[PDB]
Formats: sequence, structure tokens, C-alpha cells
Amino acid sequence: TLNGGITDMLTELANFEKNVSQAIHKYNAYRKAASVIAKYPHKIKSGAEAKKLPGVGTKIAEKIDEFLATGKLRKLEKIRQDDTSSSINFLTRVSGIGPSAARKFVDEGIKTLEDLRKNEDKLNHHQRIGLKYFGDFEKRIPREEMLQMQDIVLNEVKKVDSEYIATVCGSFRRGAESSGDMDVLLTHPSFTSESTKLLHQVVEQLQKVHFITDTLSKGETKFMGVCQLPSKNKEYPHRRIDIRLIPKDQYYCGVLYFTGSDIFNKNMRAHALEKGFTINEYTIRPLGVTGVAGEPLPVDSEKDIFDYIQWKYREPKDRSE
DNA sequence: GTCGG
DNA sequence: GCTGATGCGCC
DNA sequence: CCGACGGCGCATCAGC
Ligand SMILES: Nc1ccn([C@H]2C[C@H](O)[C@@H](COP(=O)(O)OP(=O)(O)OP(=O)(O)O)O2)c(=O)n1
Ligand SMILES: *CC[C@H](OP(*)(=O)O)[C@H](O)COP(=O)(O)O
Ligand SMILES: [Mg+2]
Ligand SMILES: [Mg+2]
Ligand SMILES: [Mg+2]
Ligand SMILES: [Mg+2]
Ligand SMILES: [Mg+2]
Ligand SMILES: [Mg+2]
Repeated sequence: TLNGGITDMLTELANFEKNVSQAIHKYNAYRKAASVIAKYPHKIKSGAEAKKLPGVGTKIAEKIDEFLATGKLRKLEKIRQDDTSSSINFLTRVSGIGPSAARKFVDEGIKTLEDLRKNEDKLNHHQRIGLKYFGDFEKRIPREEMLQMQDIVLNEVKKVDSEYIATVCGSFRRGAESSGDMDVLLTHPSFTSESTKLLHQVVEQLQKVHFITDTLSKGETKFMGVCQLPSKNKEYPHRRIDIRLIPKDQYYCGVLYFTGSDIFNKNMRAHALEKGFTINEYTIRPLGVTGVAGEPLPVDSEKDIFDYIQWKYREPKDRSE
């Protein structure tokens, strides 16, 4: 809301750099800038003001001055007017089509949903499912539906083994009134950092009751697929579901990772590296002079990882952009 | 694109 | 098959 | 052409 013009402009630029330029570090720079501006508790009145925030430099300050003066950005007007850029940006919205595949498609004259549907022979299984549920996957999930989904997943997991614990993470755990998809963190006492089909049994039970409808990818620790709520005698949209099986003794690094947000995580890990540590979904470690990280540090809470880095604990609701 | 070694 | 790199993706 | 930028799972491909 506050500074929404500016954060929309920077997000649109980020998406162009990732999807069209294939410049992931410019995507991240624009996202980091939009994130810090979104948290700033004042209406920005100049680029000079904004330049004082970490991750805003000369170039973004100039773009903020243009936007504040005119209510638009000439660079974005030109991007929006380029059919090629617009086609490439559009195809990346398809699950399984990234910047490289999108550019290949558009170079071969595939520029629309109709072109993709006429050229399904050119798509892999992941892209075919992304195409089938394209409209469904653009939609967000109201928290009321996330609650029903939580209730099916937790009930079916308990039926496979009462010792599993399933935790719905991502935007849901941050308290969002709607979610892009469902993220489930799974633990079982039989899988720790010390000893080793725990994920498979859960996926199979959710397929058997027809909640999971399609598989995009599946290994020993990560499931990526599609699910659907049962409906009365209009169907619910198909939804994306992610399931991550994490070592039970690494639950807190796991839940911290899977709660996000994404920008919160990259910011928190970048701030660990400047403070001499490395954080992944499993552990927090101190860095050696040799480049090789040391032994996993003891962790009894999410707060304990904040502490090692000297951060005020943020409740999950305070980890959103 | 920005920051920092 | 491997390693290593890329492409898709997850926060 | 200053390099780093968060860290990693799964699927595939290149070059063995
Ligand atoms: N803040 C910066 C700017 C540049 N460089 C890189 C790119 C430069 O090409 C290189 C050093 O070469 P220069 O001749 O530009 O640096 P000098 O300090 O020698 O230049 P000057 O004569 O302006 O002092 O370091 C860097 O590491 N950090
Ligand atoms: C936003 C302006 C650009 O900053 P970055 O190094 O992406 C450049 O300064 C000018 O590039 P252009 O926007 O392509 O002209
Ligand atoms: Mg880049
Ligand atoms: Mg700054
Ligand atoms: Mg995509
Ligand atoms: Mg591209
Ligand atoms: Mg999510
Ligand atoms: Mg580890």
C-alpha cells in the first residue's frame, strides 16, 4: 500500500531481468530493493531518500525519481510494448517452463496458450501438467481452503503412521489470508541426520484417497505435484503441493527454511555469511578459513538460529514481504 | 544492480 | 554408471 | 571480464 507504486515497478523489473534478460543477480537486486522499500515506514519523496536504504543504489534511485515525477517508467513502457519480451514473460508463468525453455519456444514461434496446446509434442510431462492446470495455478488459495487441505493431509499422514508430524509452512504458516500453493514439512523419528520409503508411503496414501492427482517430480526427500479438494454434486481448482521430508533432529532449520518468505531467507543467509556462518534447511555451521564449513551448531528453536546471527526473533507473520 | 573486499 | 553443469523448481 | 550475490532437491545432458 505505502510505496506500492515503487515496489510494483521494481518487481516488474525483477521479473523482466529473470525471465527475459536471464540476469538472476539483477532479479535478486530488484527484489531486495522492493523488500526494503516495502518495510520502510514513510512515503518515499525522492530517490536520494531511498538511496539511504541497503540495496538501493544510484540506478534504482534514478528510477524512483522518474516514477515519483511521472507515475510511470519509460523502460517498463517499452518492455510492455515488446511482443517478444511479453511472450517470453508469459510462457515462464507455465509450471515447468523457465526462462531458457520460454526463449526457445518463442524463437520457434510458440507465443500463446493456443500455440502451446497445438505443440504439446514439444513439452515434457512437467510442462504438459503446467499447461493442463494453467488457469488453476494462476489462482491463489483462500485460507479457508488451505485449512481443509491441512485437515486432509494431517489425517492421511496420521493413518500411515501416528509418529509422522506434518507441518504446513510457506505463506500459510506466516498467517497469509491466501496462499499460492501448499507446502508440507514432514518428519518421522526413523529419519534423522544419524540413520535412514518414508516420503513414498505418504504420497501413496494421498494418491489413494485422490487428494494428490499428478506428480511433477519425486525423490527420497522432496515431492512436487498437484492436489485437489473433493467438491459437492463447481470443482475446486487443482493446486500445487510441495512435500519435504526433513531429518527429525534438523526440524528447526527445516521449518525456518520452509516458512520463508524467499526474500527473508536469502536476506537471513546473506547476513549469516557476513557474520561468519552458513544456514541451509538442515543446519547452521561456522565457516572455516579453507572455505569448508565446520560442525553443525546446537539448535533447540527457530530463535536459536536468529541468536547465532544476532537477530531479534521474527514471528512467522513478520517474515512476509 | 549493489555492495564490499 | 560417474562428475559437473544446467534447467526446473522450493523457501 | 572486480567477484559475490543463499542454499539445495530432482531431472537431464555432456563428456567421460
Ligand atoms: N570499487 C571497485 C571498482 C573497481 N574494481 C575493480 C575493477 C577495476 O578495473 C580494478 C582496478 O583497476 P583500476 O585501474 O580501475 O583501479 P585504480 O584504483 O588503479 O584506478 P584509479 O587510477 O582511479 O585510482 O578493480 C574493484 O575491485 N572495486
Ligand atoms: C536501470 C538502468 C540500468 O541499470 P542496470 O546495470 O540493469 C542500466 O544503468 C542502463 O541499462 P538500460 O536500462 O538497459 O539502459
Ligand atoms: Mg545477473
Ligand atoms: Mg544504499
Ligand atoms: Mg514457470
Ligand atoms: Mg528467456
Ligand atoms: Mg507456498
Ligand atoms: Mg548440512
